[PDB]
Amino acid sequence: MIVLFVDFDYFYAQVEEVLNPSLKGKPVVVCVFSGRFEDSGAVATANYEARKFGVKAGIPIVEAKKILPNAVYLPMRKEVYQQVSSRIMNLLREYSEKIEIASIDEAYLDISDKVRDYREAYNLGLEIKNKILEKEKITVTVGISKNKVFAKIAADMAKPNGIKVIDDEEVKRLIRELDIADVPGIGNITAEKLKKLGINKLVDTLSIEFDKLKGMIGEAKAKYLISLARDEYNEPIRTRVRKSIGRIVTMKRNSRNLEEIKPYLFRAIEESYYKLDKRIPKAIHVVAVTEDLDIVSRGRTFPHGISKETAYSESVKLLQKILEEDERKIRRIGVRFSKFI
DNA sequence: GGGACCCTTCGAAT
DNA sequence: TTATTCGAAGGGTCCC
Ligand SMILES: Cc1cn([C@@H]2C[C@H](O)[C@@H](COP(=O)(O)O)O2)c(=O)[nH]c1=O
Ligand SMILES: [Ca+2]
Ligand SMILES: [Ca+2]
Repeated sequence: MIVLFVDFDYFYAQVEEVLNPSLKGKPVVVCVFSGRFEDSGAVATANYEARKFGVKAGIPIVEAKKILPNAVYLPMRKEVYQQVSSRIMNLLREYSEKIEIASIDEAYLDISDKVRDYREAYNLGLEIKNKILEKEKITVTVGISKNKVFAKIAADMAKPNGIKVIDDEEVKRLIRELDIADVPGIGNITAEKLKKLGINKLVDTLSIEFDKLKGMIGEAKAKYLISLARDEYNEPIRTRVRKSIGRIVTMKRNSRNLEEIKPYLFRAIEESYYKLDKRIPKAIHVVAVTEDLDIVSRGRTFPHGISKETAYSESVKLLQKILEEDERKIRRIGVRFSKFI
């Protein structure tokens, strides 16, 4: 298998630059403003000129502004970035039948039947990069390797505006030398759990007792990391099918009053049904984020599709269950629909 | 013993 | 200290 992975560079911020070219060279911060106080909310992403100084995805807006008070702060315009993404994803379809769109700005292409070797793959990556640049003026990073995991690792290493092949012998080097925290799917909690077993590199997973590894991080993650360490990972590139669609909203103030929470929940349902389009869900979950930021959910699978009317009434039940079963005030209320017909 | 869901939480990715 | 989606962990049921 040959996998070519594309990751659009600092995506939301770059789309803003493309639509306002006077922003190029300046720090640009894309923000999710939450409307509870002046500048409440979080940074969705920032360009490399903002990241240079510590302003990055996930930090509070208030903190970003203490670091770079004079950077450009822009509200998130998801709909705009989605349309650009869709167009660039359509460009990528010209280069392979087998394309897995992992997210708004990530796509895996199985190019096994389009290129013979890693050189031809590299040239195809450049072609791809040149094509997106010419059509949309967007720079992307290409990672090329023997599976989806190392193709992604390749892009993580080359970004921004990069292109990198990790050949079969470099895969083997990285199994020993790559810090295991840089493996896709290993975040802070798993990385720390792996350190407390002395596992720093993929290769280290092959000497620990499986049950011990499985005990700490779970069966699937253990099996995942081990298959990688054995150089035996080769998950197929597959068309992703949306399996759920939902909407969650921050309320202006935290609360546990049904009547006060209702309109927010109902707006969330309305937005979700719009996004669902012609899809008909058999499952519904009401999701509450509590005042201390924990997530609590209650749901129900119906034997048949859920009409909006049924969603409205069923969601009130599930919300009451949350209020009943959890003493905490709710900060965020939401709904997710799944198990589509 | 294990299929076939189902429910809620956790952890990770964008 | 945002929003969105995914997959799996464990808890469970009921069922051959
Ligand atoms: C926190 C956060 C990150 N991202 C992504 C994931 C990475 O942190 C970062 C990668 O995208 P970027 O580097 O193209 O901006 O932004 C979002 O799209 N939304 C979010 O809310
Ligand atoms: Ca990106
Ligand atoms: Ca990591």
